[PDB]
Amino acid sequence: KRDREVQRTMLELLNQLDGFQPNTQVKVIAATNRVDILDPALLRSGRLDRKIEFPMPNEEARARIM
Amino acid sequence: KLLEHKEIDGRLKELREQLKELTKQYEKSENDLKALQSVGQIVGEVLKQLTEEKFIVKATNGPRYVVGCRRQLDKSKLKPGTRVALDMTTLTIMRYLPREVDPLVYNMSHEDPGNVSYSEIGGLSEQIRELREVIELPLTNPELFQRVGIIPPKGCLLYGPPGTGKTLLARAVASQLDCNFLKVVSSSIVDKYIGESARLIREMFNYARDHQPCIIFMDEIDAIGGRRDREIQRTLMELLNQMDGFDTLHRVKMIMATNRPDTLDPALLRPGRLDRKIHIDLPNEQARLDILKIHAGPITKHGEIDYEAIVKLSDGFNGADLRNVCTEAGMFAIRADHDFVVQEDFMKAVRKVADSKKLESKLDYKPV
Ligand SMILES: Nc1ncnc2c1ncn2[C@@H]1O[C@H](COP(=O)(O)OP(=O)(O)OP(=O)(O)O)[C@@H](O)[C@H]1O
Ligand SMILES: [Mg+2]
Repeated sequence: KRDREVQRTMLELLNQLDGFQPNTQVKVIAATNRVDILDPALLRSGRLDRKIEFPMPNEEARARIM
Repeated sequence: KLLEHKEIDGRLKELREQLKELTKQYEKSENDLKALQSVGQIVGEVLKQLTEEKFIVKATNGPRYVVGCRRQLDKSKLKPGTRVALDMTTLTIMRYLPREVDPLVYNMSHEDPGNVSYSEIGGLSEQIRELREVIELPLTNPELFQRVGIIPPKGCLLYGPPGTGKTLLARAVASQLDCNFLKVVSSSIVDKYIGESARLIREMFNYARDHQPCIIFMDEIDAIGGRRDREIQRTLMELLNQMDGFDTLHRVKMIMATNRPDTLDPALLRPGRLDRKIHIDLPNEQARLDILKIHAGPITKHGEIDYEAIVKLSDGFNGADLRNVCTEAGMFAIRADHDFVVQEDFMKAVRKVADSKKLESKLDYKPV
């Protein structure tokens, strides 16, 4: 969230994905561990429509993993 | 007897048609071989004329020379700032070209903005009216402005929370006005070459002046309009100077869009550059209902839809949030293999997008 160049890059990512005729047939998948860091810019519902939480694996989930 | 005559006559006609085609490719071959003999000419902008014959030309990014007009070209039209072509042997001026488009600027003009109308955008009637009064009326109807004497506002900047529709509003204005529209992400104008961004924006404004009635739109202006890395400030100075160059007659207008208006340098915030400010706040209750109706219009629902209960639950939602609500209702339907959508899908979608907004730890946002 708000160097200066990293900001520029992420602004470019924001508008090549949400503004002025996006989509056609390009789908993006985003992965991170620090969602609290990103807050206002990317996490907009228009930009990343789905927010899929990966929980601490469950008992049966842990057994399946092993 | 007529069958043999028809055979030979049709063969003759086909042979002559193929011969016309063959002569056509022969002429094409001669034309492109004659073209092959052609030699390119060095382009460059011009400077002070010393006499009626000797001029100063700044050959592209290369060095400047003292050259002359060929023999027949005009002399009065060659003023400092005319794109001219130069021979690569004696460097004289021939075929002075009109001006360069800077093909990037070609891309930012002929880029599809969508078929969005004022109907598709909802909840910002005040903002739509203000923007159309600031950018549409001065353009389409100038005579009011010149007779009355009002200097039309040079441009307007749009600020608000993410997903409120500033970019959508700009798209609608672009799509509905039959004009020349310019849109470019600010981050893209910055280039790693020395001073390339200032020349970029200079050429953009030159194209806008050339191609009136022209409209230039800025999205995420805070990329370069931020408070005072070096090239950002150098190009911001060029932005201020160039858009201070707007003469009253010009039918060109400015729209800047941003999500953090505070970071913007107060230099633009001064009157005389960026006078009218428009706030697109989070959609209100009736605004949320209108946006929801617009987005859920084309979907194939069955039965009554209680938009009012949704708007009751959808506190703090933005337009993109409501679009996500519609999408997630559709996805609940698609997973449940319903050819239609029901109120329960919308309910589930509202709750899901609410949990998504829980992630949206949006920091409080403050105007300019
Ligand atoms: N009032 C509204 N009516 C209809 N749709 C809306 C409204 N507000 C937002 N939307 C939708 O939400 C999304 C927001 O996209 P958009 O880029 O226009 O948002 P924004 O708030 O202008 O953001 P930014 O300035 O970061 O580009 C779009 O898909 C748009 O259709
Ligand atoms: Mg925007």
